[PDB]
Amino acid sequence: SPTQEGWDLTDKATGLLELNVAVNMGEPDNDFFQLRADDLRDETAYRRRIQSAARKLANNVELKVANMAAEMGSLVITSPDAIGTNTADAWNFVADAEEIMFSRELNRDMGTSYFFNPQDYKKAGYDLTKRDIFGRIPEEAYRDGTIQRQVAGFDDVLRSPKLPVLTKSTATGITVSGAQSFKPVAWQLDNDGNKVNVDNRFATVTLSATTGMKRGDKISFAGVKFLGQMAKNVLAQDATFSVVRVVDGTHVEITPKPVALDDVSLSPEQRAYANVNTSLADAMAVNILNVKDARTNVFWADDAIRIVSQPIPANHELFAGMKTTSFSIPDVGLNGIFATQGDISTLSGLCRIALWYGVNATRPEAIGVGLPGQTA
Amino acid sequence: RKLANNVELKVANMAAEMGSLVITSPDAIGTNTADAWNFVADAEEIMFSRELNRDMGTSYFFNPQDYKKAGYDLTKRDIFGRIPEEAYRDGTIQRQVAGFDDVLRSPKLPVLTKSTATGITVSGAQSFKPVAWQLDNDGNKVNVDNRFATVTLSATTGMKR
Amino acid sequence: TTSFSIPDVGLNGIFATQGDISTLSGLCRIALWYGVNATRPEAIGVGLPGQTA
Amino acid sequence: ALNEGQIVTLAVDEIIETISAITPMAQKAKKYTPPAASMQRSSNTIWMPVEQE
Repeated sequence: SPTQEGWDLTDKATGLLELNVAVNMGEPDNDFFQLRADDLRDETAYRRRIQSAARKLANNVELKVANMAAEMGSLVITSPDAIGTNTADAWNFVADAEEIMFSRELNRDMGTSYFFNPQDYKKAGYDLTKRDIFGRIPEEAYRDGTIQRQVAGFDDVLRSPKLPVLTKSTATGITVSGAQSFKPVAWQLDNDGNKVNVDNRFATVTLSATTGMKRGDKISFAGVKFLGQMAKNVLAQDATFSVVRVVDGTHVEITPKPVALDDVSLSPEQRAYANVNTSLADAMAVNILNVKDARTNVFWADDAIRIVSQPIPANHELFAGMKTTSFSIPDVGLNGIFATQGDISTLSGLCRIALWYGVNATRPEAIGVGLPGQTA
Repeated sequence: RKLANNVELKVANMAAEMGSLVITSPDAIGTNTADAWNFVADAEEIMFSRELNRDMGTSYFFNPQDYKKAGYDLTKRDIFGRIPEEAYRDGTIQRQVAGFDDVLRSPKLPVLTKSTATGITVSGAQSFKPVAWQLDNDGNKVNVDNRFATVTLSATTGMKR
Repeated sequence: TTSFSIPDVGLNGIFATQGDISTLSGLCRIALWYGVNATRPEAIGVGLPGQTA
Repeated sequence: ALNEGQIVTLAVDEIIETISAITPMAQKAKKYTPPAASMQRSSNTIWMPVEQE
């Protein structure tokens, strides 16, 4: 909500603005093979393939979660040098993440989790064991490879094997094209005058060029700083955005919508949602934050990513010919369908394991990525 | 919630603007071996030496950044006892540092911008008297604020509140 | 008008509402009145790290 | 396929809860309320005696 000052607020009442976010679903993920009847005399390959299918589907879910988190994570913590260069740079790096989460006034009530890749986790362990092995913490980092399960202010510090590598961006000299302002809207009018909901997350930016840009690129703008999300106080950290989609040669979609404080075209209830100090100017430079190809660290508030799933009603009577059952995906807590069907003409059968779900980043501003060793 | 945050922001701004006791260091808080403690302890010692009353308690407020650097000071140390390992596992640098009763980080602390004043000199030999009131114009006794003093200088260029 | 309590601080305000019959529209106002005062500025301090210029 | 009437779903009770803020300094600060009637006829000002020396 906004605030005025003083007495005599006549003709200064505001309205009510309620922003909203949509969660959608992807395409079903399948394992699908076929076998002729002569191949079923020995069924060991068939059973082993079914089990491999279960494992692969589960790990695909995990990979999708990791990739969505790394691509959509707006909070970018960078360091010009690798972990291990200094006596507490791993603690410094996690504490940078925690400090940006705190200063932004992001909600962390459900908990915070920090995911290292194995290399950076090993470098944190190296930092711990370069000290005196006296102590529970260095002793566990020596006898085991583990840094403590809580580090800096994070309630969960893990090691993720599937954290993607963020390839370096090749974009150079990118600038905005004309002043652009982005307004918080609950809905907007299409043709026929229907009210259509608007996703508050993304924003489309016209740039001078979008040549070397890709999904997951981390960028910032020259002079644009974060705000405390309630106090609206300017932060020392440049506002960071992740590229969601390169839609043209001159348009890019970025996952936190930049609402500027100094924008005079906003209503007070629109300005109440500001997250950056100033709007995007005409010739303002675009900073490229993934300057060196590196493997990522991901941290979020726990509610930021969700998996939405839908059943596949293949057990309906309308599918009489094919034989369907329930297929349990081992670890990720998802359920799929297992269907089989044979053809008399070719004496061959089909086996389809179908899983339908969708990974959603509800708070991409509460998802962060950490890039160490970002030099040149 | 917004009204609460506004009053907090105002309190922080007034406290930063009105602070008479100034503890400056040539270097940042993360550079030397125990300089965050030294920084808090300088504050505590100037309060003690001046014999200021602090019966209601004392409080130190850090930046999130300066709090992080104090934690880094506690964490870059080779030996891990209760305090360094709490600074590692948590961000905390203990609620009591030096002689202060409460030490904690405040998100809404402002930035103090450098002044461009250079070569400022005092124009006349000026003295100030403790007065409860002074006569003005009409001869009315009007109360005098014991805090503020107005000083003539060579120039106020570059000087701000 | 009713009393409005601001959370986590020792401050109370007012909550006011008023209707308009011509427009069938209301007005809602939350007013908070306060002042921040430093009664002992000699007992308030500032720490300024890295003053090297 | 199946051309039927569409709906739009809003999970109203499922708010996202994006912000968390804390107020240390105003919590630690003293809070004074003078008499209101005397405050009005002043410029909202009260004078406070300092400890004598």
